[PDB]
Amino acid sequence: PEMVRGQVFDVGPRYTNLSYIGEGAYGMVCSAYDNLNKVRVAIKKISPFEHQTYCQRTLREIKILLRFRHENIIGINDIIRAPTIEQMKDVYIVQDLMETDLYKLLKTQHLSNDHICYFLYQILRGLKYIHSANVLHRDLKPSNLLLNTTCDLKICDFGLARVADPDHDHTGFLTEYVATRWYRAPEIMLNSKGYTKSIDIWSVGCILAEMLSNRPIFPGKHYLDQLNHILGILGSPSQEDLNCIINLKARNYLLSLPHKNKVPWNRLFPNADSKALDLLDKMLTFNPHKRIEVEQALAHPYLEQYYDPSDEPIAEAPFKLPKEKLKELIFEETARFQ
Ligand SMILES: COCCN1CCc2c(cc(-c3ccnc(Nc4ccnn4C)n3)n2C)C1=O
Repeated sequence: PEMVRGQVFDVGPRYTNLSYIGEGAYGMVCSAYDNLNKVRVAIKKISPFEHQTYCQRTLREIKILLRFRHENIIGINDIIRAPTIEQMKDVYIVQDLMETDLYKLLKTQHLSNDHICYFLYQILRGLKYIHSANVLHRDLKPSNLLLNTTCDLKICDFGLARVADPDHDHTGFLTEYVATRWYRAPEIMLNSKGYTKSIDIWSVGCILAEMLSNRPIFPGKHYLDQLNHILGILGSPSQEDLNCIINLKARNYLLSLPHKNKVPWNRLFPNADSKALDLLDKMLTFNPHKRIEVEQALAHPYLEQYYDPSDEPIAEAPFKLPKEKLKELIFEETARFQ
C-alpha cells in the first residue's frame, strides 16, 4: 500500500510508483504507473462516505463520466474499490494523465492568440457535447481544464454537474451557491439556482478573459462583492435586463446602485484580438437569455479556423437519500470494474 503525503492509496498492484498531483476537499489526486498499459496515469482517491453531499457529488460524477466519451472530456479508465460494501472506505478513479492544468499554466505563462483561440475552441467543443447531453458542468474554471505538451485540452471535475432544469431555476436574492465564486454568473446572486446552460457560458467567458490577461476578471472577495466586480465592468443593467428580475429584493438592490458605465473590453485588454473581444462580450452578457449559446459561440468569427460542425460531436444518449444508500449506489455503479 503505497502512501502519498500520509495518504494511503490501495491501488496495487496494477498501479505502482506513485507521485502527488493535487488536493481536493474530499478527494486527492496522484500520478502512478500502469503496469498493464505501460504508462503513467492519474488516480483520484475519493472519500465521500462520511458526508451525504460528498456522496451525492461522487455518484453524479461517476455516472456522467461513465456515460461520456469525448476527446475534450476526461474519461474514466478504471475504478478501484474494495470487493464488499463493508470493506469499501474509499473509491479510486483512474484517468489519463495530463501534464498540467490551465490554472497552473496562466500563473507563469503568457498565451499567444493562437493558443487562446485553440484552447477556447476545445473548451466549447467539449461543452457542446456536455450540453447536448442535457448536462451542466457548473464548475468551469482554469484548474478544471487539463493540458498536455501538445496543447490538447480536457474538461475535468464533474462533481457539481447536474441535469439541466430550466423550469426550476428561480430563487431569491443572495441564495447560497457552491461553485467557485470568481466564475459565478451575475444571476446566481440575484435569482438563479444555476440550472440552465447559460451558467456554463458565463464561466467560459471568465476563462477567456483570464487567458487574455493572466488575471481573473472578476476576483470577488466574498458573495455580494462578486456582483460588484461584475457590475463594475459591465456597468448598470438596462431596463430590459431588469425586467427579467422579478423578485423584489434583487430588483430593488440593483435599482439602489448608482449608475455605472461599462468599462470597454479594449481598455481592459488592449492587446487582444478584436474578434476575441467580440465573442467575450457575447459570453459575458448580463442577461442570461441574451447570452450566447455554445453552438453559437463555436460558429463565431473568432473560431473560424477551427469551426467544423461535422467534427463537433454530440451525445448519443442525453440524461433524462441517506449517505448509506448512496454508498450502495456507488458500489453498484463501480461493479463493472471489478
Ligand atoms: C479531488 O478533486 C476532485 C476534482 N479534481 C480537481 C483536481 C484534479 C482532478 C483531475 C485532475 C487530473 C487528472 C488527470 N491529469 C491531471 N494532471 C494534472 C493537473 C495538474 N497537474 N497535473 C499533473 N490532473 N486533477 C489535478 C479533479 O477531478
